[PDB]
Amino acid sequence: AVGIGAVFLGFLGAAGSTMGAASMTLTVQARNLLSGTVWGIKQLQARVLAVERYLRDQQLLGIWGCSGKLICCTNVPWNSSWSNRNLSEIWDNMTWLQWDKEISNYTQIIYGLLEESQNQQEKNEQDLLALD
Amino acid sequence: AVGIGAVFLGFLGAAGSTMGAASMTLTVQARNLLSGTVWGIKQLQARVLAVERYLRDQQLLGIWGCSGKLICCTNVPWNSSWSNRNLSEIWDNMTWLQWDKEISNYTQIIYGLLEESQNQQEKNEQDLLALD
Amino acid sequence: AVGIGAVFLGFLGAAGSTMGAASMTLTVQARNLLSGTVWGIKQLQARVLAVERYLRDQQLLGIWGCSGKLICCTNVPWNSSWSNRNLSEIWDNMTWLQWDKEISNYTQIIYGLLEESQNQQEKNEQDLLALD
Amino acid sequence: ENLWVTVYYGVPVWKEAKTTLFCASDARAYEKEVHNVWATHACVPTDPSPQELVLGNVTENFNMWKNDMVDQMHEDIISLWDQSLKPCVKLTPLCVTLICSDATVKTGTVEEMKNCSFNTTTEIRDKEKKEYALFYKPDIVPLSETNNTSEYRLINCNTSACTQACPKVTFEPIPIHYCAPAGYAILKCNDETFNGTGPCSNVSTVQCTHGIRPVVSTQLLLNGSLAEKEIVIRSENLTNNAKIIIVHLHTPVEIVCTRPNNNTRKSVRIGPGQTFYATGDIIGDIKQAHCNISEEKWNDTLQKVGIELQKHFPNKTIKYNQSAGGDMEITTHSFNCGGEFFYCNTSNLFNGTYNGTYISTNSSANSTSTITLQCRIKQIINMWQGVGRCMYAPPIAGNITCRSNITGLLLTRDGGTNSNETETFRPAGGDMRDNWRSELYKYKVVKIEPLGVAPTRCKRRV
Amino acid sequence: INCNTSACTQACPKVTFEPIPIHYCAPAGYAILKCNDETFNGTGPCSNVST
Amino acid sequence: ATVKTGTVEEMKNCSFNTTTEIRDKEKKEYALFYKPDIVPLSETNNTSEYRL
Ligand SMILES: *[C@@H]1O[C@H](CO)[C@@H](O[C@@H]2O[C@H](CO)[C@@H](O[C@@H]3O[C@H](CO[C@H]4O[C@H](CO)[C@@H](O)[C@H](O)[C@@H]4O)[C@@H](O)[C@H](O[C@H]4O[C@H](CO)[C@@H](O)[C@H](O)[C@@H]4O[C@H]4O[C@H](CO)[C@@H](O)[C@H](O)[C@@H]4O)[C@@H]3O)[C@H](O)[C@H]2NC(C)=O)[C@H](O)[C@H]1NC(C)=O
Ligand SMILES: *[C@@H]1O[C@H](CO)[C@@H](O[C@@H]2O[C@H](CO)[C@@H](O[C@@H]3O[C@H](CO)[C@@H](O)[C@H](O)[C@@H]3O)[C@H](O)[C@H]2NC(C)=O)[C@H](O)[C@H]1NC(C)=O
Ligand SMILES: *[C@@H]1O[C@H](CO)[C@@H](O[C@@H]2O[C@H](CO)[C@@H](O[C@@H]3O[C@H](CO)[C@@H](O)[C@H](O)[C@@H]3O)[C@H](O)[C@H]2NC(C)=O)[C@H](O)[C@H]1NC(C)=O
Ligand SMILES: *[C@@H]1O[C@H](CO)[C@@H](O[C@@H]2O[C@H](CO)[C@@H](O[C@@H]3O[C@H](CO)[C@@H](O)[C@H](O)[C@@H]3O)[C@H](O)[C@H]2NC(C)=O)[C@H](O)[C@H]1NC(C)=O
Ligand SMILES: *[C@@H]1O[C@H](CO)[C@@H](O[C@@H]2O[C@H](CO)[C@@H](O[C@@H]3O[C@H](CO)[C@@H](O)[C@H](O)[C@@H]3O)[C@H](O)[C@H]2NC(C)=O)[C@H](O)[C@H]1NC(C)=O
Ligand SMILES: *[C@@H]1O[C@H](CO)[C@@H](O)[C@H](O)[C@H]1NC(C)=O
Ligand SMILES: *[C@@H]1O[C@H](CO)[C@@H](O)[C@H](O)[C@H]1NC(C)=O
Ligand SMILES: *[C@@H]1O[C@H](CO)[C@@H](O)[C@H](O)[C@H]1NC(C)=O
Ligand SMILES: *[C@@H]1O[C@H](CO)[C@@H](O)[C@H](O)[C@H]1NC(C)=O
Ligand SMILES: *[C@@H]1O[C@H](CO)[C@@H](O)[C@H](O)[C@H]1NC(C)=O
Ligand SMILES: *[C@@H]1O[C@H](CO)[C@@H](O)[C@H](O)[C@H]1NC(C)=O
Ligand SMILES: *[C@@H]1O[C@H](CO)[C@@H](O)[C@H](O)[C@H]1NC(C)=O
Ligand SMILES: *[C@@H]1O[C@H](CO)[C@@H](O)[C@H](O)[C@H]1NC(C)=O
Ligand SMILES: *[C@@H]1O[C@H](CO)[C@@H](O)[C@H](O)[C@H]1NC(C)=O
Ligand SMILES: *[C@@H]1O[C@H](CO)[C@@H](O)[C@H](O)[C@H]1NC(C)=O
Ligand SMILES: *[C@H]1O[C@H](CO)[C@@H](O)[C@H](O)[C@H]1NC(C)=O
Repeated sequence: AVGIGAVFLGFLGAAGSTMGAASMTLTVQARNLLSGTVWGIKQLQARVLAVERYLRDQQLLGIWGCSGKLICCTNVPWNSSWSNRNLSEIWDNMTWLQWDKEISNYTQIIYGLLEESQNQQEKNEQDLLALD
Repeated sequence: AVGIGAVFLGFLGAAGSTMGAASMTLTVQARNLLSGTVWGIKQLQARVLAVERYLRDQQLLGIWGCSGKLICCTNVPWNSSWSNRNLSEIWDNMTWLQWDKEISNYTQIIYGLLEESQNQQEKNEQDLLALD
Repeated sequence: AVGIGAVFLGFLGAAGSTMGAASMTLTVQARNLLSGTVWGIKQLQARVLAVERYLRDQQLLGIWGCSGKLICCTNVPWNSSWSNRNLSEIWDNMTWLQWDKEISNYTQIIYGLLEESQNQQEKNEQDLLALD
Repeated sequence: ENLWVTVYYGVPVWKEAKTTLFCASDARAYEKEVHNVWATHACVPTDPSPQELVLGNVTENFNMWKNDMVDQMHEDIISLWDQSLKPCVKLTPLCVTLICSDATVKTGTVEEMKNCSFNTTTEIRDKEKKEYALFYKPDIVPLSETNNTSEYRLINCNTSACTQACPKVTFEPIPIHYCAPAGYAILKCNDETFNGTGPCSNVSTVQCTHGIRPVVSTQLLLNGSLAEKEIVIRSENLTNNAKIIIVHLHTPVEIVCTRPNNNTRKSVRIGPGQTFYATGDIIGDIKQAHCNISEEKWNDTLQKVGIELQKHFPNKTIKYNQSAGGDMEITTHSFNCGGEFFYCNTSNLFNGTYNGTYISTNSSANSTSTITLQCRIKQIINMWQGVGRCMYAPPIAGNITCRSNITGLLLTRDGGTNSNETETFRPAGGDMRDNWRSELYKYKVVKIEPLGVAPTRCKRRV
Repeated sequence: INCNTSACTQACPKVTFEPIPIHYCAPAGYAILKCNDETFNGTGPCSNVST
Repeated sequence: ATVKTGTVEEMKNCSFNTTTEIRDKEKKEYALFYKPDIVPLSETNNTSEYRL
């Protein structure tokens, strides 16, 4: 109404549209997070920090795989302690805002698991490249 | 004479060599675009801006696919309104400088189309990953 | 003891563990190299330079392929002038620190070769895409 | 069996760095009043832990006298110091004809308190008031071209204009745990014996250096670290008479300094805004300013140093002379205890010289015998020889007492062709670089260089 | 009046002092939210909240 | 100067009182200056008084 421009050029528009909505749109959000006497420092710091954050996130995506697709399967199963909801509930009723209030726990557990599944994959690939 | 160093470490050397020439060389050009009291601000701003431009371009390449190859097919057909020349004319006689004077129209049309073909691909991939 | 955190959040911990050790760990090292009146300039310069170095390295990795895996085969054979050691000697006894003292010669030879094998690959891919 | 090349991103290797470090201030000196604390306001507080590494088999070459980091330290201190004093107390109005007279005279320690009357500009520029300030010795200079008259001038009037101090600012050493920028790391030697240079064996990593408190001092270095196992005698070249020997002692020695006379304080408004501070009158009796040092421990130290020193100068007696002579800034020990500036006469501290047997003989006693040095205080100083940054100290009221655990030593060497049975050492100092070099030496700064190459034989299908 | 205080200035005679609205903008990575709600006591759960 | 040749006339000997290292003390000193920087004092009448 609105549309993608307002939703993601602008921000968070889909926050209320439930997370299944996101599957068709989480693109633009990323590109618009990388935009661009003493005030020169204030401005340079702001610019630099935005860049640093951006790049740090890219580094994590790289490490875990896959990663250029923005949506990746990392071949790590869910721990049952995190499976208290149905997928339909998660995707059709819940928002990212909402999910993120509870799934906020065990963040580093996931990151650890993602990093490690990739490390194992890479070794397996090198062994196959060596055999092949 | 010249060679790649002068052409692309330096810039635009192939501009007069017609675009088919580019197929063997558009590499170095990219890497040399990422190089590095009050003058400290002038210099920091220059450095920061170069970085921001670089990264913003990388973000677009990412979004459209493919994208790490620098030359990618995006599986979008040409609109006939843009097909007033033969491929041989485009690749052997025209320069990038020259092409860019006319093909400059409809820039965002292309970008829109590229973004969308990728979005569709990604959904199709997730559906196949889900089936598989 | 130590572990990955001290070794690679901190730096160079594996330097003494011989290069075969590296095959399981060279991940974290990369992410922690991208961290973040007049002193404002000193700090901004430091931040900016760290970013520039990081990105320049990423650009080279991109150009040579493969490149998102951090460990890549580039399909370039070794020149016999560089084959004065066995692989077992290189991987099990030598360190990266040590290897790097001697293999330091011919750095650009390798880079040239890597860039070119990728350039040829890309042409071959385009010809196949054209045929296909 | 053909070998194929692979690239390894993120390999653990390095090269010598040429970059800068930063605060890393201690995050404890921070409170609302931090804006009134020198070299803390400007800094960022941090609280990082020590690193576990231990790089195992790895060894590395260190060189204390080549570590450029010390210059960074010097340059910043000069510039931080200078910047912190800009928005205040210009004393140019003071350089007027000054009139003064003797205390009582009598005891030399009382004579010095010259009552100094002068005319100063009032809040109204047209109105002038006659006021007096107590001043002593060197800042008060007989007026040029007078003839033993009551007319005097301020010392800096023939130089450049000076400042006093922003009265609100605290000058107390705060350790800065200097940290590396991303892409860099710091290495340190955990080795004893280390001559200041060479192939350290077990070499720890460092994220941030252990903080070091900057100190302005000469000769004896106070509020510093101790050798872990034994006295370390270190020099760029022991056979070069032009070099200064740096000594890290194993055990501490205690120094107690003080200024006994109760001193009152007054202030004078000069024109608008800015007030000037000066001594009203020393309000008590006038007694000497001194530093108590136990004799026992000092005579134990000189021989222990002599024993270690003897290793490089064998079959010779070690003798300790006084300074070569010069201005107090050259020959005396300097302290900033309490914020006041003391210059203390070293003799007879280093008066002795024990036979090259250095026998560690002493005995139990109920003796509390001490060696006492006497001190001369100043009001105007050239901070770090910064004549162009010259400043007047604010006066401080009441009596100053001051500890602590010392010391690092700065020594030089003498003796001609007419001895060579003994060698003579003297007090030395004046270069701020050595004061920090003394502790900075533990660390080396390196850059991490990711992305290396190795054969593997494995190949990519494509 | 100021002679017993600190020295004062007048004004650079050329400078205009007139309020100009500043439409403050967010840095990249940030966004600003606003309440379009009436009743709002100065705190609390605003309903329709514009970006 | 001497006057005479126009190229010599211009070298005006210019005496003045300047603040000494002591602000209270004043010294009478002269500096050689020529032509334009030395301006007849405003409101004087062809006198020896000048301004910068
Ligand atoms: C830095 O280092 C210096 C030393 O290099 C040190 O200086 C010494 O300070 C101490 C501080 O206590 C001084 O101690 C005083 O010394 C006097 C002198 O007496 C000596 O000589 C007489 C004869 O001339 C002998 O009889 C006597 O035994 C000593 O050898 C003492 O008299 C002082 O003790 C008495 O006086 C105190 C009050 O002043 C009383 O509280 C105390 O009870 C003692 O009373 C005695 O005398 C009284 C006289 O009225 C009498 O009524 C009492 O009944 C009793 O008999 C005290 O020991 C020492 O002399 C200083 N030495 C010198 C030469 O300077 C600095 O203090 C040190 N600075 C620091 C600490 O930083
Ligand atoms: C330094 O010199 C100054 C004088 O330039 C001394 O101040 C003067 O001290 C004398 C004696 O205390 C004062 O005389 C007294 O004046 C009061 C009234 O003010 C009168 O009631 C007493 O009977 C006596 O005449 C004199 O006024 C005072 N001058 C001032 C106010 O500047 C100062 O004490 C000397 N300081 C030292 C430590 O030597
Ligand atoms: C060397 O180290 C010793 C030991 O830390 C230092 O002694 C300390 O000196 C400071 C002076 O700033 C003392 O602070 C002072 O406290 C008094 C109240 O007693 C206050 O009135 C002062 O304005 C100031 O805050 C500090 O207490 C004291 N510490 C101890 C335990 O004695 C010494 O200053 C350091 N430097 C030198 C030159 O020795
Ligand atoms: C360095 O230390 C030596 C040894 O302590 C000093 O030499 C000695 O100094 C003392 C104190 O002056 C002398 O004692 C005095 O002698 C005079 C003259 O006979 C006498 O009148 C006094 O009552 C007192 O007894 C001592 O004789 C003298 N010589 C020795 C070998 O002890 C030397 O002065 C010190 N030098 C410095 C730099 O202070
Ligand atoms: C500019 O005017 C000044 C005076 O305001 C000239 O300086 C003066 O020059 C005369 C003649 O050289 C000096 O007279 C001499 O004084 C010395 C002792 O100083 C005496 O021994 C000689 O017998 C003679 O009387 C006069 O003192 C001196 N005044 C000063 C020192 O300022 C200056 O020469 C003139 N400059 C030019 C280039 O016209
Ligand atoms: C709010 O949720 C309801 C029920 O899921 C949905 O029909 C409605 O479109 C949502 N509104 C927005 C714009 O998020
Ligand atoms: C200019 O164009 C002509 C004809 O295509 C070509 O032969 C010539 O090499 C070109 N010169 C350069 C250096 O671009
Ligand atoms: C040092 O090398 C030896 C022999 O390869 C090895 O056993 C030891 O673990 C290494 N130590 C470290 C921590 O690098
Ligand atoms: C101060 O002013 C008084 C009165 O005007 C005068 O008598 C005295 O000499 C002046 N003192 C100085 C040193 O200017
Ligand atoms: C100021 O006077 C003192 C005493 O004569 C002298 O030593 C010093 O060099 C003088 N300074 C200058 C620059 O005139
Ligand atoms: C270096 O050697 C000393 C020997 O006492 C040992 O205590 C220390 O742990 C080693 N390295 C470190 C981490 O300090
Ligand atoms: C010890 O110090 C000397 C200079 O005093 C230096 O030349 C030497 O290399 C250092 N290391 C050794 C081997 O003692
Ligand atoms: C120090 O050396 C001088 C000669 O330069 C000598 O006269 C003096 O006695 C010596 N002082 C001592 C013995 O410490
Ligand atoms: C230092 O003390 C000695 C011994 O009293 C004396 O001879 C010398 O002149 C003094 N030097 C100073 C700095 O006054
Ligand atoms: C200046 O004088 C006025 C009038 O007495 C007084 O109220 C004010 O506090 C004075 N200011 C100072 C700082 O002396
Ligand atoms: C201590 O050593 C000095 C030489 O530095 C000597 O003159 C003195 O006699 C010695 N005293 C002791 C405690 O043996």
